[PDB]
Amino acid sequence: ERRAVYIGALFPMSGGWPGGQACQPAVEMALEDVNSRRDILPDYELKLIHHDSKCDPGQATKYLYELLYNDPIKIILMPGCSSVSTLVAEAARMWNLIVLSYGSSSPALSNRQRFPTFFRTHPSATLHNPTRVKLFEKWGWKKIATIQQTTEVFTSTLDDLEERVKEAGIEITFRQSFFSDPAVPVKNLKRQDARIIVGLFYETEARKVFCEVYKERLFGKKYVWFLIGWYADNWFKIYDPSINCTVDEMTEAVEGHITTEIVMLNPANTRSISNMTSQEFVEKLTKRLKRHPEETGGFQEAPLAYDAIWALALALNKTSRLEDFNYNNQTITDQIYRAMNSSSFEGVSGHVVFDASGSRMAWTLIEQLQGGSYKKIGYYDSTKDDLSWSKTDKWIGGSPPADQTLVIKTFRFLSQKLFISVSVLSSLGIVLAVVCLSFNIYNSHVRYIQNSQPNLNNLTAVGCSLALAAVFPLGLDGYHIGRNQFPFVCQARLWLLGLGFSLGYGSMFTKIWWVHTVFTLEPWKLYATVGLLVGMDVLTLAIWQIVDPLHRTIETFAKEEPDVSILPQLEHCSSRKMNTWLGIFYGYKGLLLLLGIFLAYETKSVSTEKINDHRAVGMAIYNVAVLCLITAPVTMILSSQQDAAFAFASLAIVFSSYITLVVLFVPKMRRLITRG
Amino acid sequence: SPPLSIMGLMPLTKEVAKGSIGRGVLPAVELAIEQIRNESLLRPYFLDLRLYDTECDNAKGLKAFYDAIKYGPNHLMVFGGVCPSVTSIIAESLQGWNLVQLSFAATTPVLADKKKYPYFFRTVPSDNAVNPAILKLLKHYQWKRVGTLTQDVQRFSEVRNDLTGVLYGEDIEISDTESFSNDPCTSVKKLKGNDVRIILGQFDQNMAAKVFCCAYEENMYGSKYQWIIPGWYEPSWWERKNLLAAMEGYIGVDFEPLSSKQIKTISGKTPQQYEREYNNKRSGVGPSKFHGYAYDGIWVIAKTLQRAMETLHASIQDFNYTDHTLGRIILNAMNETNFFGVTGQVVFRNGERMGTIKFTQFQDSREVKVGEYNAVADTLEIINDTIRFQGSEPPKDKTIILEQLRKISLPLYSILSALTILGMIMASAFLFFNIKNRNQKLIKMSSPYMNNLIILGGMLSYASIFLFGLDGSFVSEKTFETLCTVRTWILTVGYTTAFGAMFAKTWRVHAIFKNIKDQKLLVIVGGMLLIDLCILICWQAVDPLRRTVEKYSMEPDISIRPLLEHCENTHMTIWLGIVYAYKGLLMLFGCFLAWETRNVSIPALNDSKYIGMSVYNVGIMCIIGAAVSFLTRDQPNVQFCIVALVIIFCSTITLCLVFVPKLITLRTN
Ligand SMILES: *[C@@H]1O[C@H](CO)[C@@H](O)[C@H](O[C@@H]2O[C@H](CO)[C@@H](O)[C@H](O)[C@H]2NC(C)=O)[C@H]1NC(C)=O
Ligand SMILES: *[C@@H]1O[C@H](CO)[C@@H](O[C@@H]2O[C@H](CO)[C@@H](O)[C@H](O)[C@H]2NC(C)=O)[C@H](O)[C@H]1NC(C)=O
Ligand SMILES: C[C@H](NC[C@H](O)CP(=O)(O)Cc1ccccc1)c1ccc(Cl)c(Cl)c1
Ligand SMILES: *[C@@H]1O[C@H](CO)[C@@H](O)[C@H](O)[C@H]1NC(C)=O
Ligand SMILES: *[C@@H]1O[C@H](CO)[C@@H](O)[C@H](O)[C@H]1NC(C)=O
Ligand SMILES: [Mg+2]
Repeated sequence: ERRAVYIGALFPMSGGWPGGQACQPAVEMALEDVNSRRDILPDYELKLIHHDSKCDPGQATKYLYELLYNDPIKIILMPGCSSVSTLVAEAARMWNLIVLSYGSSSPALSNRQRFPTFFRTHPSATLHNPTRVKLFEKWGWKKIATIQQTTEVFTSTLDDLEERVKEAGIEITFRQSFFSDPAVPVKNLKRQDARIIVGLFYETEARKVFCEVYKERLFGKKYVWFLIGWYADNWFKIYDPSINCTVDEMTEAVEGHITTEIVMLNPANTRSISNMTSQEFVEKLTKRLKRHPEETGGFQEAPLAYDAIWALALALNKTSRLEDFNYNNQTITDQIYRAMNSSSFEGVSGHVVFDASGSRMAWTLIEQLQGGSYKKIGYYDSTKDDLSWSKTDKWIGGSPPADQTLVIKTFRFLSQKLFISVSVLSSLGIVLAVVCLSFNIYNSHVRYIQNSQPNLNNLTAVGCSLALAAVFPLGLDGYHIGRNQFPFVCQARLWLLGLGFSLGYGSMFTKIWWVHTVFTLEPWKLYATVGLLVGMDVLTLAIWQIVDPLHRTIETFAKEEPDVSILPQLEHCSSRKMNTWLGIFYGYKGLLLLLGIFLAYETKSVSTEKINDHRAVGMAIYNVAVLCLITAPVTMILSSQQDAAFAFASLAIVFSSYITLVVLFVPKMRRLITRG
Repeated sequence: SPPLSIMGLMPLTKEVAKGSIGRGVLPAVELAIEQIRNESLLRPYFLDLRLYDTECDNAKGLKAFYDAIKYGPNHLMVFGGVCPSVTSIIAESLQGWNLVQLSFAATTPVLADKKKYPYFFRTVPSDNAVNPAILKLLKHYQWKRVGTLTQDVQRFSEVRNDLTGVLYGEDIEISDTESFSNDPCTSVKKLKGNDVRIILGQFDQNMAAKVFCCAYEENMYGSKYQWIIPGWYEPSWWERKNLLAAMEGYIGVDFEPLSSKQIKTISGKTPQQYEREYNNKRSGVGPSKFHGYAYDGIWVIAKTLQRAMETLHASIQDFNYTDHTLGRIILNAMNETNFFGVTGQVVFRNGERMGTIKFTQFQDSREVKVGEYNAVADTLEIINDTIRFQGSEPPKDKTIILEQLRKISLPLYSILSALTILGMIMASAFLFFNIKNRNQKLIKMSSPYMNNLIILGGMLSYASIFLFGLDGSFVSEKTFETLCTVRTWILTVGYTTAFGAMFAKTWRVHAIFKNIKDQKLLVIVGGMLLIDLCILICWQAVDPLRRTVEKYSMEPDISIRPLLEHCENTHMTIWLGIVYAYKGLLMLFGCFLAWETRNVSIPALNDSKYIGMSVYNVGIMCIIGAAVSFLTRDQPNVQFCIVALVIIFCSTITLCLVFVPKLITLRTN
């Protein structure tokens, strides 16, 4: 005779998950197979008492009373669902019992302060997230978005995902919930232009949200959808009278969407403890059903009912002592806890080992949709950071997109050919200036030249030469300069132009001034008049450079297109509040430049000694004023452009210089050469 | 006699913190049972209540229920259940044993789901009965806008999600909604920014102090803010000064433990007698605010048990739990009960009770009751001379907007319009004096008509000042839109003619000094006038200036936002710049000639020096006027007066310096 040992179980057969249609025969077969062999339990037989629960906690407590207060005496309790396991695990503490569930996948049952005697085989739903993040890392993504139907499982899952992703240098953006209105939450995605998406929900939520998607055009080449895998293939080719979209309209919205999954059957064909192969087990239990294994329920979960009742026997063999078990003593249960806590073996589902919180770890699987059919991509074992790719992925753009459109900044420059000729003409100008200065300084003892002021003419030539030179640093930017030697150019421009202009106009004006004055001429007085104007100009320039220096100022205008956006940036050597300085320096000069013209139009015919060239000076002053007046406003209004603001300011200086130096110096040669 | 048994579930130990609720109500049950026995209402049978502890623990609760089902006698009903974790477990497992339950201390809304809990009745109202009272407190006082603060827990969300559902038919509209978990001050700031004065709070004891402190720090309190929050806290929870100043003026809501009305109830007593009986029955056991509901529960259970025993005789000692008919009988019997009790009249609208809510207000020391709202009648009752406000009117959820124009005040407009007549009379006098001596030699030497033109220009300019002032509700809105054009035309012509003449004369002088007469001057003046005439025609024909309104200020009890009007057009910078530049250049040119010809001159023209001085004065006057115009456009009153003074001096000193010598020379000779 063998001393019996009873256990109690609750199997569902209707509701939201009928997983007892196919999990009762498996456990019966396991029991008979383990009782046959005489190497595990020689003098201890096993037997089972089962009840129905319908996966609701209303019947479960009634049956738990019917099963816990009437003889015989039970040892181990096995609940199926996740809504009637919580209850029994909370309650059994007062009866000193063990519970071993084969179908509950809720992250809340992983605590150890409320559930201290709970073990299970079906892993949790916090086992996709490591895969998800280890896959994000592989493809360089740092901005994610998510949405979730309302339920506890999905909420806890997303919380764990956030905790795991906020610890590897990644950030989340958006979290939108709903119950049955997927219209506004999916419409509010385009408002933020989110592209990488993870979706947690059931099948009907899918068949609805995806029609909403197709309407809102949220798919293409820059959109990736992450989903869950236990949906049944062909879940988009099924009639939906509550849906307006069609089959071909939606089959184009669910193209190329990843999906994870958990694996329960050993993909290999290796033998196990019971000397059985997966193929010798599927058919073996399919020969024991009424309907077909595709129309019944809870078929893919039986291996976890088989591979559980074996752990029990394995851990109970060691202890070997059981005919006297009262619900009060708490030492036998502790022994069994220590035995089950040290489990390691191979079964139809693989290597089963229980972690600290009762749950077990397993390998997970990845897939992808390629033309109305799923095609595997790889596995993953979260225990040894392992992986096994296949090189079978696919993309529309030969590569996967990234989180957001990168913006590249471009720089505009001159033509690089309009500068060379204009910088060359300056050399000819300076050559003419030197030639003329030499021709005027060679002869220095003739009365013809002693009459007309030689020093003033030379000063004018020097001023014009400096002005011509100042043209170089005006075009030098970019290709021929960096971010360090930039300020050295602006100072050059300013200190050359603002010096040469005044150093020429001083003479070219003071001569006519003193002439018209005597017309109403000691040489000493004339020098003071010229020196005064230049002395004043330097004061304004130095006070500007002292209390207001110019360093740089970028200008960011419209961003032109080419998934890359280019925004072009300009580079103005400017300062703060330059408008006032420019207005001041332009008006203070326009005054003189508009007065000298009238003074010259006055003394048109007056004749004097040592004032012979007055007409030539008048013509020179006439040209200069018009050119300067026209050029200054145009240049000020064209600060945006880069080519125009160079022509209208480089031609108007060479023209003036040339027409000036070939007017009051040509007749001298034309005469002194023809008259020896 | 044959007993009738009843099951009881409530905490009894002292380690649990809720044991007080199971110890402060037993006296009432003892009284009720004593009375039921004395009165002899169940002739053969009597009651027998049984006590069982749970410790408010899920496991410790099931074991007691089970032990009772096994050892104890054949029970017929369940009575009690204060903690929501274990009663929500027990309420789903009754259709199998065919029992009925009656809770008097569970205030959770979930138990209203009659799909899972069909055999559950209670008396104490739920926490989702406060909103139909808040509604009729808002309506009475004519309020429309609201600000709701939610805490991130399901206890409070269960009612935050029920509030938004009853306001559908009504007109109230939710303006804002802020949620918080630990940091409420960010939400308090986000609310204060929206400028709301109505707050509907839902939070526990400490977060109340937190939010009050951060609101005081945000200055979200005063005679323009109202507080609404729960009122089931404990006294002295504040256990500084500033806090008490931000708290006063808040309204709390709870349920009425014991009615004040005096009427004969079903036990032959009155709420004021039972209060004394109870307060004298318990000596050491502390007070609990739920006894009025236990007392009524006992009586309702007795009444329904009797009404059911009646129908049974027309067809009770051996009731195995497999009796479906008896359970249905009792259930259908309990749905037909209505009487009067210490708490009010008891009725059951699908389990939930229809009871009385009560408001309360805090006045510098504690909360005092105000109004009682009776659900079964939908009538709200208030007491006067006890409620108070910070102001003398019911605050509203908005701010008043005022639009002052800033127009002139007219203490000085009349003065200036009067002073403007001195110039006109002087000009008329001078014109007549010049017209009288049109034959003498003095008048014949100097220019004949240039002076006349100058005087006409002065008078025309004088009109411009009259035109400047009309604005700010002086004339019809359709007039202001037609005066700017005539104003600018008149002022343009007035400045044109006079200076044209004053410049042509100096031109003739300077020309004679270097090397008909009266005709060429007129011709050049006409040309100068033609330029401005063409310019003005072009402008008045292309895009006239329209009246634009500007609003810029915040002066706070209604807020006032002032408004002003500007006669401008979009493209004003180019027009103004061109006109100003053209007039300035001419003035400078004219001024230079006068200085050059200070001493030199030509005979037959004696007014050279004086005209030069006039030119200088006019130039400086116009420059100052133009500068002042751009600087004081915001302030409209000072600009007007200063510009008027400038115009007067400019156009008067000229004449006073030209004609005066030619007049005293005749007066003396
Ligand atoms: C339960 O009691 C309530 C309160 O009187 C009652 O509303 C339920 O049905 C009332 O039943 C009447 C017929 O007996 C019916 O005419 C009446 O319309 C109905 N009440 C309402 C609001 O419609 C009662 N239900 C039962 C006794 O099963
Ligand atoms: C496990 O099963 C295998 C095959 O199912 C057994 O090896 C077979 O064992 C039988 C023993 O009766 C031999 O007659 C066959 O020759 C074997 N077949 C092959 C292909 O090797 C093995 O003995 C079993 N192990 C046990 C029962 O411990
Ligand atoms: C793999 C997973 N295992 C099932 C859990 O074991 C049941 P659960 O209680 O944990 C959550 C639950 C799920 C559905 C309906 C009610 C409840 C699963 C999930 C859904 C389906 Cl459709 C299938 Cl085939 C398989
Ligand atoms: C069961 O226990 C016995 C004795 O400890 C041992 O010999 C046997 O190998 C065990 N069975 C298994 C399957 O480990
Ligand atoms: C058994 O579980 C305890 C905690 O429950 C743990 O400390 C111990 O390491 C486990 N035993 C083994 C062999 O892992
Ligand atoms: Mg699949």
